[PDB]
Amino acid sequence: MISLIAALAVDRVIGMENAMPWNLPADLAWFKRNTLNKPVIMGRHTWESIGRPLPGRKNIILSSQPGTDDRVTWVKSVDEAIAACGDVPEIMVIGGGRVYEQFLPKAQKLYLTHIDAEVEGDTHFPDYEPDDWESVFSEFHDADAQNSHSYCFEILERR
Ligand SMILES: NC(=O)c1ccc[n+]([C@@H]2O[C@H](COP(=O)([O-])OP(=O)(O)OC[C@H]3O[C@@H](n4cnc5c(N)ncnc54)[C@H](OP(=O)(O)O)[C@@H]3O)[C@@H](O)[C@H]2O)c1
Ligand SMILES: Nc1nc(=O)c2nc(CNc3ccc(C(=O)N[C@@H](CCC(=O)O)C(=O)O)cc3)cnc2[nH]1
Ligand SMILES: [Mn+2]
Ligand SMILES: [Mn+2]
Ligand SMILES: [Mn+2]
Repeated sequence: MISLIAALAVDRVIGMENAMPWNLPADLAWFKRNTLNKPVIMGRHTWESIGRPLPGRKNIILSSQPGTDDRVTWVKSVDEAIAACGDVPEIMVIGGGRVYEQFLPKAQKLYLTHIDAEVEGDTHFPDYEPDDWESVFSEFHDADAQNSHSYCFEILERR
């Protein structure tokens, strides 16, 4: 099973100048809980944005060019990325925009955080078709001293 996990600001913005400009510790904790002990697939730009391997997860990087770091696994196509995960129950695709586009048709589950924040970005989560997806979990949180915007954790499953 393939799942996508992402945090979206207003208008499905997910990034700006290869960075995420907000800081929402509660959402990063949600990301860690839902990805720990699973393989994570990311594109090369997202690998550069994170800047280090994510511990406790098999890190698989998509790139058309040879890898430059043997602490992670480098693959050259979607099918190779999936194969490199082995026989696991759930593969987590962690972006970015181009990678989300390619894996969305193959995904059964979306873990989405909706952040009530406006930021002028250059990368968006794919337009998906709402009729294809059922909301099975949602949890709203107001802003607090640690998290400066309100946010909503949602899990969608393909109908
Ligand atoms: N808010 C969130 O949830 C979230 C999550 C992830 C990322 N982001 C943000 O998203 C942005 C990065 O997204 P992005 O769309 O620019 O890039 P990306 O999807 O992270 O990376 C794209 C790169 O991945 C490689 N790639 C993708 N598909 C491939 C394929 N089928 N075969 C081989 N290589 C493939 C290519 O690398 P080569 O050029 O080396 O061939 C391509 O240039 C950043 O702003 C980051 O902060 C946000
Ligand atoms: N909901 C969601 N939020 C995100 O921030 C997110 N980020 C990415 C890509 N970028 C990043 C950037 C940093 C870390 C990171 O530092 N993660 C630590 C945080 C642990 C914690 O804060 O408790 C990790 O071990 O996962 C992960 C992904 C992909 N999907 C996402 N999905
Ligand atoms: Mn092929
Ligand atoms: Mn197999
Ligand atoms: Mn806000």
